[PDB]
Amino acid sequence: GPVPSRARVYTDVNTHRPREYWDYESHVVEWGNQDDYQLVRKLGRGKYSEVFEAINITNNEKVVVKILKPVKKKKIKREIKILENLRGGPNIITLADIVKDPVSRTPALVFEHVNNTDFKQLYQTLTDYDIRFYMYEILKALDYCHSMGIMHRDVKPHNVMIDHEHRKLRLIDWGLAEFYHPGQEYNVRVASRYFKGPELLVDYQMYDYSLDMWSLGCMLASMIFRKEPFFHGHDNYDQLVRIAKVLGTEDLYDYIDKYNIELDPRFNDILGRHSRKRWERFVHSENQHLVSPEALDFLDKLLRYDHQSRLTAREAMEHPYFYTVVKDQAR
Ligand SMILES: O=C(O)c1ccc(-c2oc3c(Cl)cc(Cl)cc3c(=O)c2O)cc1
Ligand SMILES: [Cl-]
Ligand SMILES: [Cl-]
Ligand SMILES: [Cl-]
Ligand SMILES: [Cl-]
Ligand SMILES: [Cl-]
Repeated sequence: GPVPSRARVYTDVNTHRPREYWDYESHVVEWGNQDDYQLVRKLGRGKYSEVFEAINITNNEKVVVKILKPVKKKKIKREIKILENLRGGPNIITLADIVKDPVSRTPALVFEHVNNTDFKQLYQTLTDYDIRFYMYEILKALDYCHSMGIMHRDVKPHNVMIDHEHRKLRLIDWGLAEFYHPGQEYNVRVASRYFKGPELLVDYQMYDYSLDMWSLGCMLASMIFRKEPFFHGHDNYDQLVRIAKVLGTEDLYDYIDKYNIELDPRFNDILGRHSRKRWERFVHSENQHLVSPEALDFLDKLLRYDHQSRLTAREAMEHPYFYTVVKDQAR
């Protein structure tokens, strides 16, 4: 059958942790008091679901309340355990409390209050240095959660909040996150279509942290090329076709043969044969001040079919694309 795969880095982090760190089903959720918080107003209305600004009356502090949609108890405890494990990490949203409605028993997460200038307003006015800076901030969050044995599995602009005034960034929406365990098969119905890695589109279940690095590559390509989204597929099959129309089908079939991925029969005729299009083909005039040789080389090392060939978050942070960004943050 499929050839087994292991992550290149952070492979055994959860194995060296105590069991209670990652065994979220055995964790006992200690719910707080809902009456400690009063809702003030809706936040991100139209784009975000059940996100409220609230006041913690026990200390007169502003917080954010996220009322969760009805899902299984297993997924609730998983997200809570992951948020608590990552609390305090760089650029990770901070979980403040866990409350539940008395009568309806609806779960709700309480987060720290930060500013959010959504990408829809910044996608049109991001500088070349601003792209590098915020990419690096996302990489810090990804390296941390990967080093803590966590896959985010839903990296996309909607799940990244940017405080443009304070130059701050938070990775949010950890409802699809999971713990990485060597040899475990994972669900392929994760992330959004435009940011799904090829391992999800070919139903290879033994993926790892490198899935997040593909999604990040999709975000970078949309920013420096001014094409949102960069891989604009209309269904799951078309998503892999649009990727194949850029990376070529030669490396896709080598990827399929490397891990003995039994691709479905009709899907093989869908892909057909496509040559690899060089990254300079997507550059023109308006998106020209954002494309550099180091930007294309960095993007090329993220958008690889082979999940084991993509850069890790740490290797990405040391790419020359961030050379000046690294030295400027150190001051
Ligand atoms: O479930 C989650 O992972 C999650 C976590 C945090 C937030 C969150 O959203 C905000 C929005 Cl949409 C607008 C504004 Cl102006 C501020 C915030 C904010 O401070 C904040 O923490 C939303 C969802
Ligand atoms: Cl949402
Ligand atoms: Cl998005
Ligand atoms: Cl899973
Ligand atoms: Cl496309
Ligand atoms: Cl990594």
